[PDB]
Amino acid sequence: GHKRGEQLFTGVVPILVELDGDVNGHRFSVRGEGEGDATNGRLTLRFICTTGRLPVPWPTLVTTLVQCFSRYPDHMRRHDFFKSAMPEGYVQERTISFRDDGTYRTRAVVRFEGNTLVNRIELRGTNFREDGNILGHRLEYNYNSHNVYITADRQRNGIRANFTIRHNVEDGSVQLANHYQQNTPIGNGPVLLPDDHYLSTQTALSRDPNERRDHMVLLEFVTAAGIT
Ligand SMILES: [Cu+2]
Repeated sequence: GHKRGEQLFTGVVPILVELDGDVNGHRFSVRGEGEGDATNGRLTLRFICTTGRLPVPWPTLVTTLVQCFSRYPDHMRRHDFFKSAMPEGYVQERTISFRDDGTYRTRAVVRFEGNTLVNRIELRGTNFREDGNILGHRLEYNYNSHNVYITADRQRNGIRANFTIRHNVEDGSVQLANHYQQNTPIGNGPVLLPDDHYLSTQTALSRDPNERRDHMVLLEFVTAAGIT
């Protein structure tokens, strides 16, 4: 499926993100729109909290809110699981453990709906501290560069990823978010299962001065590396 998969991403692809979330019994929804340019490994997205203020810091949802837009160099094309699963797409599941705080469990469907790449997510957050960094909104509105370590999950016919996000805290400390990720294709067609490699992920967060709703503007650059 990789030949057709690659062809789906050679241009600029519209993106829709829909997240329904419940954190410590606080229900919220996020809607995101923008576009992806996999050739350049570039995402540009605008996210709105449609339900009110986000009950958690925007930066904590970045990983949850489309690794099919990663730039896989030609010499790594046989290691691109994400595109090879398209258009039928994949299920992306995570446990995100915040050190000394609560846990997110996420399930997402990532697939084409017509010419749009859609990320539809359910998130459940449990055991957050009422006056921790997360529910207290003491995380800086910024984002560090990270490596996403990818390994094949042959039994699942998919991939696993492990990485730790470092969230800057307003007091100059760091909040760690331990990410456990698994991806499973939805379709029956063949997918590429990769050799061990990583996604070099860079994220810039900004605000829209014209927007009254709680929101996040995101630019992301993602390149596959670690195979010579
Ligand atoms: Cu293929």
